[PDB]
Amino acid sequence: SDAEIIQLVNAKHIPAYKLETLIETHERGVSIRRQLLSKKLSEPSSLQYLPYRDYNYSLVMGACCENVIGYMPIPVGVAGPLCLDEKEFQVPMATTEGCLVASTNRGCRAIGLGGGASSRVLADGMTRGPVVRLPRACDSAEVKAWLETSEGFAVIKEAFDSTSRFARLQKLHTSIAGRNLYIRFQSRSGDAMGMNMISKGTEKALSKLHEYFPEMQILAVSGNYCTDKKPAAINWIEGRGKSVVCEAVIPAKVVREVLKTTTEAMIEVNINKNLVGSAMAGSIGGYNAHAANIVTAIYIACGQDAAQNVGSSNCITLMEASGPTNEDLYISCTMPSIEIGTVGGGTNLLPQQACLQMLGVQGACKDNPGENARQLARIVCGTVMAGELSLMAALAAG
Amino acid sequence: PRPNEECFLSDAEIIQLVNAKHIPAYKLETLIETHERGVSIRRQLLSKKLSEPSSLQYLPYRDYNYSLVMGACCENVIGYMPIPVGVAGPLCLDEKEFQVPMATTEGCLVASTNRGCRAIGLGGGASSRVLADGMTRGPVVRLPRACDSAEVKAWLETSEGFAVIKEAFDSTSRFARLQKLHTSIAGRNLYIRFQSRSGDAMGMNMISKGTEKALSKLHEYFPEMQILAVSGNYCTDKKPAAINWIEGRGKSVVCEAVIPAKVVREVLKTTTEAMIEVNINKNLVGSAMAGSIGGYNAHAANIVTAIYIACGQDAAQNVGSSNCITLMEASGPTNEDLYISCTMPSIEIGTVGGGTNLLPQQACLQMLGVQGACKDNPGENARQLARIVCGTVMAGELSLMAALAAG
Amino acid sequence: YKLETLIETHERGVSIRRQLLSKKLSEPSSLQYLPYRDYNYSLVMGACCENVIGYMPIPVGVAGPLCLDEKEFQVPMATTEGCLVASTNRGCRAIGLGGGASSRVLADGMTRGPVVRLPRACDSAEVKAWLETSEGFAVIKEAFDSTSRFARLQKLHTSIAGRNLYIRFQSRSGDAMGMNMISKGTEKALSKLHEYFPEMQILAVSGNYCTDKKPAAINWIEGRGKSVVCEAVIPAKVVREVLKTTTEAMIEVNINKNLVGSAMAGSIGGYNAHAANIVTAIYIACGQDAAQNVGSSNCITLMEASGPTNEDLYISCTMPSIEIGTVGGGTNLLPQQACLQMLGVQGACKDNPGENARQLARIVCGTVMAGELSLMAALAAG
Amino acid sequence: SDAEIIQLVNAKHIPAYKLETLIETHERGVSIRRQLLSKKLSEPSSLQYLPYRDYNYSLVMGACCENVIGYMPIPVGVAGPLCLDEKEFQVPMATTEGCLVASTNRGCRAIGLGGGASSRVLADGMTRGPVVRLPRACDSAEVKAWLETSEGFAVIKEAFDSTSRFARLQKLHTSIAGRNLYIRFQSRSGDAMGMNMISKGTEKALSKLHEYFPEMQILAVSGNYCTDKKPAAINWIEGRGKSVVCEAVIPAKVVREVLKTTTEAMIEVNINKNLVGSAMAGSIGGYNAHAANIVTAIYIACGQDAAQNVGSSNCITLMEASGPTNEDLYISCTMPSIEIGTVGGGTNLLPQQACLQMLGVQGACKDNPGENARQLARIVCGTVMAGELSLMAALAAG
Ligand SMILES: CC(C)c1nc(N(C)S(C)(=O)=O)nc(-c2ccc(F)cc2)c1CC[C@@H](O)C[C@@H](O)CC(=O)O
Ligand SMILES: CC(C)c1nc(N(C)S(C)(=O)=O)nc(-c2ccc(F)cc2)c1CC[C@@H](O)C[C@@H](O)CC(=O)O
Ligand SMILES: CC(C)c1nc(N(C)S(C)(=O)=O)nc(-c2ccc(F)cc2)c1CC[C@@H](O)C[C@@H](O)CC(=O)O
Ligand SMILES: CC(C)c1nc(N(C)S(C)(=O)=O)nc(-c2ccc(F)cc2)c1CC[C@@H](O)C[C@@H](O)CC(=O)O
Ligand SMILES: Nc1ncnc2c1ncn2[C@@H]1O[C@H](COP(=O)(O)OP(=O)(O)O)[C@@H](O)[C@H]1O
Ligand SMILES: Nc1ncnc2c1ncn2[C@@H]1O[C@H](COP(=O)(O)OP(=O)(O)O)[C@@H](O)[C@H]1O
Ligand SMILES: Nc1ncnc2c1ncn2[C@@H]1O[C@H](COP(=O)(O)OP(=O)(O)O)[C@@H](O)[C@H]1O
Repeated sequence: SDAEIIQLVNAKHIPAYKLETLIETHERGVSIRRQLLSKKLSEPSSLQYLPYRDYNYSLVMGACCENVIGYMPIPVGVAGPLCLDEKEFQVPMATTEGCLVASTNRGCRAIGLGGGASSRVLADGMTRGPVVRLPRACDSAEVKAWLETSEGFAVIKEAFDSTSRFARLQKLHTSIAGRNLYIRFQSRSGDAMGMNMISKGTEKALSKLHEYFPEMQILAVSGNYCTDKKPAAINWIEGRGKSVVCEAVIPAKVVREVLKTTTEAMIEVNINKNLVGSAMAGSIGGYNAHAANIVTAIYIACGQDAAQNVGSSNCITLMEASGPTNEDLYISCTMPSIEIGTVGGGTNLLPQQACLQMLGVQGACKDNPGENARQLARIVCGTVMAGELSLMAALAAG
Repeated sequence: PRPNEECFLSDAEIIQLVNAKHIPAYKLETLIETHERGVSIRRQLLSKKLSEPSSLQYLPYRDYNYSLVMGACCENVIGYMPIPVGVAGPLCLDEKEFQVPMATTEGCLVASTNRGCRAIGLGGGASSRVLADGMTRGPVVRLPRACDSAEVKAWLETSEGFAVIKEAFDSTSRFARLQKLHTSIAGRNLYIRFQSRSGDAMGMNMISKGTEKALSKLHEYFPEMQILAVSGNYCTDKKPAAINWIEGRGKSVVCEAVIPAKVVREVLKTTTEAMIEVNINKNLVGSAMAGSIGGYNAHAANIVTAIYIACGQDAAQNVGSSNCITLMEASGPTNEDLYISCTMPSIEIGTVGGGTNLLPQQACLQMLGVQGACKDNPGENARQLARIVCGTVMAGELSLMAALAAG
Repeated sequence: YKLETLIETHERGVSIRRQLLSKKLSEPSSLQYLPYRDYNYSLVMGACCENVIGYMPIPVGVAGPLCLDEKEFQVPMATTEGCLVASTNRGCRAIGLGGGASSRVLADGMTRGPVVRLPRACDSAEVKAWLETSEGFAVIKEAFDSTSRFARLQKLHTSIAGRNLYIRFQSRSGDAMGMNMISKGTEKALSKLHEYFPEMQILAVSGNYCTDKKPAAINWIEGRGKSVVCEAVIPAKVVREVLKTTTEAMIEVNINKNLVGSAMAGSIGGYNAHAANIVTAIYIACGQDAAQNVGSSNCITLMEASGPTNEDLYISCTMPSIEIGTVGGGTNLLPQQACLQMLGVQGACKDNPGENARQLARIVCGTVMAGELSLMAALAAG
Repeated sequence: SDAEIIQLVNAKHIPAYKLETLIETHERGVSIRRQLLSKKLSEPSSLQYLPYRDYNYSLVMGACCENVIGYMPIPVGVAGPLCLDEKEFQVPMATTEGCLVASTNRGCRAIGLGGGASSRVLADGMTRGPVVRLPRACDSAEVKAWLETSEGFAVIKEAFDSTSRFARLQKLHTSIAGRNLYIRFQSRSGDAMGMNMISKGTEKALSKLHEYFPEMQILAVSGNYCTDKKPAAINWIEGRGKSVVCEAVIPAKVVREVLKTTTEAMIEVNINKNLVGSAMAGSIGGYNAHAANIVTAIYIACGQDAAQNVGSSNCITLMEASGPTNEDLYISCTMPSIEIGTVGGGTNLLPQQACLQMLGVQGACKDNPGENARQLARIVCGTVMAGELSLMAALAAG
């Protein structure tokens, strides 16, 4: 009985968050936690409109969230078709911002009428940047030099790669700050975003390094040199996750008819807003109009870590006069740090798997590991370009 | 399936009609009785275009209030995405207790934040202050020459020129109160940063309306001025920028607490000394080595994002809203207690408008006691929400830093 | 270093200091080619340098005439980089043939950004709010301005980091670069603030929030010292004949190097080709603090197609933080005063203080634009 | 004859700079240029105090400066001894800032009394970052991938390495912006700062690349991706020229007696000024008190390119409690991008060679090429640390 389970908890016997570790069902656990919580609110009827029934909590519990009191529905709209690399995509966008999906759809239209967009993945590798300390700067310098010898690296790479199937440690980037040493480990991770995997590899690699340098202190597995979820020039300059570039040419006629402006006006707005304005504002990596809007909408729809829009949104949007008469619009978007995955985390949930299926990238790519994640990154970059096209045209037209 | 001329009806018939008269899918809301069937039909149309027609099987869409969404929050709707909502608390802040809703799919985040809240509560709670409040829009205009743009800048800096602009700006809404103007010249280009409070609304739309009218007025004084774009990226909205870090955008907030040494050992499993050492070398030195502007924290974006999604905020705004510098130092008689503070200069937030107009997110705002407009004191609900965000970020910083220091 | 505190002649003290030093060198004959004789050490001693062992001669070249704001300037440039003066001179030529350049000073105010601490963040917030009120500012201004006839406090920009409070004081300073003057005003203003908030601890008169001699977005965004903009239009014919290239090629190089390249490199304020070269050469020649080229060099160079045929080159250079002065420091020495006289800006402008320093800042911006023009043409031609 | 040269030049409109080729002696050509110039000044007697006589213009002409009208004397002071890596240095500083030499000397004293400082060169390599363009982003991506293959690199390295003896192409860091491709070439350069040498190598390497990709357009030999003389995160994160770290421990007694403060006060000032203050100001690389002051003074004295203090001054100064009682001051300075040389440019002049000799690093190192330049970089970092120590103490003291 609910009432007596509530009475049993209000006897200080069970901590509110320890409900599923007792109640014979998930949804009922959620229901009781809600009742307990309501008594603590200045307005006990607050949760009335927060849904919770008929949701598959099995996949959520012990994997995606804790102290669950329900779920938050985010409207999902569709933008497309997105003509990219000779394929057509119907892009799911979870958002509460009016006109965003419509504007992106218009961008997609202009691209399709232009013969489509092309994209390339330039680099792939998630990172973790721990910070270690030596007794002296002279010692940290010795460690840095050691890590730079082919033998020292092979040893570290062996330890790193030995923690998982996908741990393939690439180049190692190090930076010294006195006796501190920041080490940026970079590795592919199949179709997973890879933070957990890279962390495991990093911990074992640091153990191995410790055998060679017993005086080394592991201060933190993350010394903010990754850099994860904080703006940083290092991600912009070296990339993090997937580095992608996309491009398209919009015929003058399409710019006039679909976008309601001219190539010349677009170019002038892009230079003075996305380049000069961002420069005047002191931006590192924010040379675009609204890439974060598109990245965020797709991330939420596809079960990505939305907090990662911080670095994933880095983007430089470039526009140029093209064609016989210099009236056609050449556009490109370069995104050096798209942190994305199609396996793990929120991608394990069914509704988000549905959005990934819609794009044909759900789960692991059996025949070619990482291909689904790479495809998703290309789709993001292409949709960002469609969004940039549309909003820039609107700003150009006034 | 009836012939098209004969063709409220049958699904297959609407589809056959749609295909034939080539009606775009998004116009379905204005062609079908219920909203739900509108999406149902769009889903069916879409499924035929997918390499795997059964893709949408697990994407929910039934029994959702689309009335509030249509023509306001989203277009081409094919359903909704459920994000798990967890609760962290109580958060003892400014002598009140908050139960904080967090929408996320990252395991252990809610649990970790809850631990942080616990440590704070056992320490006597946290205190916070709103330092500044004002959303911005930074349009770019052009004059024929740099000499002319300089003239405009100087004019905008005279008390009379400003009053004129402020009058035009303020005439657009009750809450539109032009605070100040920061201008910057790049040759003949002139970037003008308009800043104004906006009641309890995040305020982008309102500030934009005010900016357009103010630019019209400015145009009367300088007919040769060309309005290149209502946003010249000088706001700066949704892109990382030093200007938001240095001047603030939306709400600037600071939060602080002192964690007793005993609580650091027992709840956080570490020492004040270890925490301090990790904070300095990760949040300060590490962020400096990585070339960060505004990212002097461990994971403020995780907390900001989770609360934003739960409360109907614009999640894309976590880009600048997440700016934060986390500081830690020895406190107390024995210098063994942990003093901690989080300073967030640019929290873009609102409790009225946008996604906050939807019922499920209004529920999360009600849970915090900040839903909608504050009748008695306009903007107070939005300011309270910003303080809550900064306080929860501090709880999250406390917990994650402890785990990093510890093992 | 106490030699001129004892001995009679300055030149002798230097000879002796050299002798003493000589004993400690692994090559005592090294000082052989370091000059020291016949130099006026009187002005240097106790003002510009200590432990003096001589002087370092830097070649001074001349670029000009620089046609700026309907005047012509012969610009002195101290440098050891070959072709720099020649390249800048070519830039000046192109500008002169284009009808000259125009410039405007947009802002003027040196800064000092001390860091203070309160017991709690709640207290530092209280101090910030007090500082933003008209009465609070008036008293701090009253205190700041009482230290000098030239010190006039313009505004205050404050920033909180928990219980720390960074306060950026900004004030004009006549024709002086103004660091010393602003520091004096800041110390007195902080004393006054302390009377209102006794629990406040003055951690450092400079908390790096000024920001002096370190790259910082704050100087780029708010300006520091003099903010200046310069512009000119170069006729298509002049671009072809003097610069050996086309307007179209120049524009393409400027966008992809100065804008896109600097963006890819993660630059804050470095959207130019080589402004530091010009700033440094003029600073050394004119007795400025050369270490200040760090922020003084901030610059965004922009190029556009201009004219009826859209074949003429429009160019502009915007420099938000030129830290400069024509009185004090190295400007007190005769050789550098000679370079300032050459420009007609030596010493204080008695009638309107600040005018000589403002004129010098315009000259720097104009010369930087001449240098940008020439080097970009050379990069575009290839 | 003097006055007759004037009439001739004015009569044929012979450019002043051409005087060198005209006259015989260098000084007479300078004397005449001054006379010509004086007639054009609002105050003809302006040059009265600008020296020009008895200076060796032979080395300057056609190498260091043009349109010469004299020389500017900068006072040279000495700070030392600087106890670094078990050696003692007498450091020449050219400056007009009062108390700078005195303050730096005090810093040196505290270090000496602490048993000296230790330093290490972490990396060495000057750079040039040209920008090239391909017709499409898909093509620039192809070029990037090609440059990353071991065969493509070897080919480029061969072409680069063939322009000089010291040209040893280390690595390549590439970055795409749509159809633009920025390529950062990095190479050691013996004891020379290396800009000219690296530029030569870059031009030839770009020619070779053009043979493989005929559609590639070389937009500019420097696309600002080097980055030379402009502030940039890339130099901070990847280094440029010499990356150096220096450290020392100052006994508590020495901190009290020589520096007039406490270790605790120093530490508090360093954290809140050099770390937090610089962070609040939005600095990239400026986590120090006044490294630029020391870099500039030494650069001018030693014939370095003073405009390079822009990036050479990047520095992070760190302080912490050390010793048994935790009362001694540990200090370190890390400078990732010291652009320096002991051969070429202004180092070819005698007075500056004198300052380099004073340090024992003048010219090339026959047996260990680059050693003199590396030694000079360590000296700069060590002196910057002495300057940081002293000024921080005075700020801490009040
Ligand atoms: C529905 C959206 C796409 C959006 N749509 C439109 N349009 C008029 S539209 C539907 O035709 O594409 N306009 C703005 C808009 C943007 C800036 C502005 F000043 C006024 C209006 C935004 C606003 C977009 C906002 O999220 C980000 C934007 O602020 C970033 C920036 O440019 O700085
Ligand atoms: C559940 C979360 C809070 C999280 N929790 C924990 N814990 C062990 S916990 C549950 O005690 O708070 N640890 C990490 C973690 C962080 C860094 C690391 F190297 C390994 C693991 C993260 C990871 C959090 C991640 O999203 C952001 C993080 O990457 C930011 C950064 O510090 O750079
Ligand atoms: C005499 C000088 C002005 C100089 N002159 C010339 N010329 C060809 S010139 C005399 O005709 O103006 N070219 C370079 C030069 C510049 C970049 C290059 F890759 C190769 C050569 C420099 C070199 C310039 C150097 O100081 C700064 C420069 O590196 C800044 C940058 O553009 O990144
Ligand atoms: C003679 C010098 C070493 C110098 N010396 C001294 N001293 C008191 S001293 C001679 O004992 O070392 N003090 C300052 C000084 C510094 C900051 C201040 F607010 C007031 C005075 C400077 C000023 C130094 C200046 O060039 C750089 C400095 O501004 C960088 C910064 O700290 O931001
Ligand atoms: N509600 C919407 N949903 C999706 N796309 C939309 C929507 N409204 C406009 N668009 C986009 O804008 C384009 C045309 O816009 P417009 O000329 O305003 O006509 P309309 O809005 O009636 O379709 C469409 O082709 C489509 O890409
Ligand atoms: N599943 C969870 N949901 C919410 N909060 C949790 C959860 N697990 C732990 N916490 C938080 O972390 C704190 C630590 O609890 P636990 O890990 O059981 O260790 P301990 O028993 O040593 O306190 C709890 O007080 C609570 O605030
Ligand atoms: N040694 C120099 N000193 C000063 N200016 C020079 C020098 N050499 C060239 N210049 C400048 O550079 C421009 C180019 O002239 P020059 O070098 O003769 O080449 P060109 O044959 O292309 O005209 C001239 O306008 C002149 O002002």
